[PDB]
Amino acid sequence: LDRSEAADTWWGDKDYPSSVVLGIGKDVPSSIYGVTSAIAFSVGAYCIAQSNIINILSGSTVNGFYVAGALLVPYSWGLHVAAWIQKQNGK
Amino acid sequence: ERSASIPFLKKPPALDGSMIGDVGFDPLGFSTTITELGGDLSYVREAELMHGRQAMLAAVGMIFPKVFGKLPAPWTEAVSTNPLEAQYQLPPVVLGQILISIFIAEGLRSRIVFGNDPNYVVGDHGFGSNFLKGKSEAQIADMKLKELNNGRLAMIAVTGMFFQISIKGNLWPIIDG
Amino acid sequence: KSQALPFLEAPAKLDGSMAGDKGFDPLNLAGSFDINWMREAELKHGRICMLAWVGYVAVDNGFYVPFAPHVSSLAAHDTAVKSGQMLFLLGAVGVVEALSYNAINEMMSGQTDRRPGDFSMDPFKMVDTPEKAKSMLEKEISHCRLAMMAFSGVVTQSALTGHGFPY
Amino acid sequence: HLIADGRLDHAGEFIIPGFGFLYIAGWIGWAGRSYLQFSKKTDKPNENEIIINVPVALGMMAGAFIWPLAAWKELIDGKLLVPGDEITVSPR
Amino acid sequence: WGIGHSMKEILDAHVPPKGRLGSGHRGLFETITDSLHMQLGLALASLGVATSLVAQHMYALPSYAFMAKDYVT
Amino acid sequence: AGPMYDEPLAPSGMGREFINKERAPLSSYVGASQELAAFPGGGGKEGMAPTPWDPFCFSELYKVSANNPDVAWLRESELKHGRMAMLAITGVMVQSTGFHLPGNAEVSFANSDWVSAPTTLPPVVWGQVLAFVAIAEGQTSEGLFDLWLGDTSKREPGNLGWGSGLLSKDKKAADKMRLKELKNGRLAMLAIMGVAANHFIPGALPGCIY
Ligand code: CLA
Ligand SMILES: CC(=O)O[C@H]1CC(C)(C)C(=C=C/C(C)=C/C=C/C(C)=C/C=C/C=C(C)/C=C/C=C(\C)C(=O)C[C@@]23O[C@]2(C)C[C@@H](O)CC3(C)C)[C@](C)(O)C1
Ligand SMILES: CC1=C(/C=C/C(C)=C/C=C/C(C)=C/C=C/C=C(C)/C=C/C=C(C)/C=C/C2=C(C)CCCC2(C)C)C(C)(C)CCC1
Ligand SMILES: CC1=C(/C=C/C(C)=C/C=C/C(C)=C\C=C\C=C(C)\C=C\C=C(C)\C=C\C2=C(C)CCCC2(C)C)C(C)(C)CCC1
Repeated sequence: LDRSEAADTWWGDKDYPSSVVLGIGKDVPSSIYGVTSAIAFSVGAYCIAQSNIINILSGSTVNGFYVAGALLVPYSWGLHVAAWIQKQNGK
Repeated sequence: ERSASIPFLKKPPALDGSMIGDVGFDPLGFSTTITELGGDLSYVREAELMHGRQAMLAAVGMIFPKVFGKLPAPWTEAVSTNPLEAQYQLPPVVLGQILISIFIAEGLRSRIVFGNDPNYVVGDHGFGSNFLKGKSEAQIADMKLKELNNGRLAMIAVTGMFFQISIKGNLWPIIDG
Repeated sequence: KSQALPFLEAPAKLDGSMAGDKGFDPLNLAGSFDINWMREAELKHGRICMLAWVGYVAVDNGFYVPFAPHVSSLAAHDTAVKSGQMLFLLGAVGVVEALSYNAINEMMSGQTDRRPGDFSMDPFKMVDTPEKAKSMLEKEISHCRLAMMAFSGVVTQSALTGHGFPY
Repeated sequence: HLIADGRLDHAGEFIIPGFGFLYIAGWIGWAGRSYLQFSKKTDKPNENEIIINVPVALGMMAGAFIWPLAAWKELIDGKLLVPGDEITVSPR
Repeated sequence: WGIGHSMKEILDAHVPPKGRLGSGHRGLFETITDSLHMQLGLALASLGVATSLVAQHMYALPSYAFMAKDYVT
Repeated sequence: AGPMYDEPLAPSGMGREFINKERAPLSSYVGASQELAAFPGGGGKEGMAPTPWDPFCFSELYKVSANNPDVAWLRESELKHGRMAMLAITGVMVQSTGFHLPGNAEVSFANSDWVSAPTTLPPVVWGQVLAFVAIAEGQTSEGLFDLWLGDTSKREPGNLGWGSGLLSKDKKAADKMRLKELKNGRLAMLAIMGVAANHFIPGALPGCIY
């Protein structure tokens, strides 16, 4: 990737960042971002709790579909940050 | 704009039909990145011809030891007819002397490979070039394309052969055991 | 106005330009993300489901290759995996799928005028002109959607109860 | 063995001596700072630093007993810190 | 291909609100990709930290057989 | 070039003029208390003293740096702590009498130990309470970084919009109600922290019953 092939994303003067920083998610509405963030956080917390807390994680038997979904907690964080960004962008 | 081999992908920018066997087949873009780097495709084309010729020779010499025969057997009686076992069964004398023969050939080739000869044609080492004197340039292109296609086929064939002998121990339509 | 949901209007991106455009997008997913990727994904799912449906139906109505295990299509996956042919087909489709990585990149970047779900397979020039292309694309996408739903029903019925071509 | 983590069962090891030293050290620093503030206003600050005006220096040493309140008052009044662009700084 | 990230874009748009960290990380991509000494310094710092880590971890968690009783090594 | 003795380290054109502008004073906030100014001579009326109380001058610490919060933020935090402490002291007082919700097989709300009362509940029951508090404190908080640097524009300190219409239209009566809020909140803060201190170390609050 060359230095020229890069959009101007700097937003220090502005109060909020442009939607270009979201990449492919620039056009995603804020309501969809927020509701998906809530669903993702709930599902990931449920998966981690059922993997480690409710059942103590045994090496012989780990579900895998609970290991997946545990990654949605960072995804939920990103989704709610993007929800805020889209809310301030009015998009 | 579109490759002639893969008609749903863009033509490779480096390839432009100015080479033998050019059908725009470069999904990854080796020629493209080489041209961005600055080098030419002469090295890759000559390496292609080298590999194709070696694969053709290897394919014939691997279907042979057990087809028409393992020589008159002065010393090769002990060498196994299995090609993958014969390589670890050549004797020291023959092994080293084949080694030095191919070494001197490759060392002679290396200078014209990495030299700055402007008149050098890719795949033109002068070995058996006398037959090309009679033929015309269209015929020359056709014959070079035939050579390239045969080498291209043999590169993949051989590769199969080797694996079939490794995992099954025999080819399907020939070499029953 | 959206025809599927006549109580609201269709999004900006559903404009007829694409085949099978009934103005159906209650969630604005194709407004949220590029629609060419959506159409290519829809087409790919539909072709896989069409071939899967007809293959399931034939294997259940006796259609096997020489040197094949005579097994119902439900356990055909496991038996073919054990035989190893499954991995050969995996490589065969993986070649086309990596070429599809390249094709999708070119389509989205605009380096080529590639339509979604297009690999330039027209031996019989079935769509060499615009109106033929529109008609045949609408008919395909209809078949894609219908076979997607039909195969979901089939495989599930098969995994739930019974067997045979009917279920 | 002295335990210095914050537990009040062993306060006398570090916490009480710590506050005592902090008070004494702030006393010393405040006396020095206040004497410097005086000595600069004088006609000959350079000679006032090497020949101490003891009559007022003892006054500053005494008055520094209440330094935590005096320091807070000067901070609130903006007289503890010199602003940032009134102090030399080298070429960055 | 298209998927991925642009480090220039990431650095440029990572700037906290109200100019807490000045203009943020604008221009750092240019300086790092132009200056080999900054890259060398970052690599050396990371490798020194890694060397300290292996030194601290080999003795605490020996991985090779019978090395624990080999005191000189 | 502003109220602060130093220019903010935030740069020009990226926040400096936003931080270094004029800010409202402590005297323009409804927090004065007649009780402190309850002695012969100088004194106040209507429950308010003529001047506010700030021996440590935390209100005007912004002039030293913009790291320190503004009086808008401090009033927001004061009203938040007061409201939370009022609910907390009412809750402990009601719970210690033994009154509790009906309950069932799954949940048992019978526990007079306010310290360990949440521990008795199932994970879901207190989970809902904490989740509601987490969502609301976080949704209602918009423009709080603006109240820190001082821009009481978008957000008034303590005005979440919940029942703000019931405030009287007269300025005097509105300020009277706000002062009643602040006084009850501060009393509840002292009460709840005193009960907690009494629990942790006995004898901290001699008038305790819990
Ligand atoms: C291909 C690589 C590989 C292989 C062969 C194994 C094999 C094993 N692991 Mg696993 N493991 C791996 C990678 C791998 N691991 C990775 C990357 C991690 C994260 C650091 C772990 C962490 C881990 C832990 C903590 C434990 C095991 C254990 C096990 C055993 C049972 C696991 C099981 O039944 O999962 C079956 C699961 C599946 C068939 C589906 C898995 C699909 C995943 C979730 C896809 C997504 C991956 C993700 C993006 C990668 C980043 C990691 C992310 C989760 C943070 C087995 C010996 C257990 C063990 O041996 O205990 C004595 C055990 O306790 N593994
Ligand atoms: C002094 C001297 O000599 O001068 C020379 C000079 C000069 C110019 C060099 C000359 C020349 C020409 C030369 C050297 C010509 C050499 C030609 C040669 C030696 C050409 C082999 C091709 C082989 C191919 C394509 C193999 C395909 C192989 C394939 C596709 C397969 O069979 C596939 C398969 O096997 C698998 C993979 C697995 C099995 O289950 C199934 C089968 C069997 C089907 C001269 C003029 O003649 C003389
Ligand atoms: C001068 C200069 C330079 C240089 C620099 C350097 C040399 C640096 C270094 C640095 C360093 C060398 C650093 C380091 C750091 C570190 C850190 C920061 C760490 C962290 C950690 C953590 C975070 C951890 C955590 C954890 C975990 C994870 C687990 C366990 C527990 C704990 C907690 C421990 C350069 C070149 C750049 C250029 C410019 C200038
Ligand atoms: C408790 C405790 C602890 C802890 C501690 C800590 C954690 C601390 C911190 C600290 C800190 C973190 C601090 C900071 C600071 C800052 C600043 C910024 C300062 C300033 C100062 C000044 C400015 C001064 C001045 C003066 C005065 C006032 C007096 C004298 C003179 C002078 C001038 C010097 C421990 C564990 C150890 C244990 C023991 C106990």
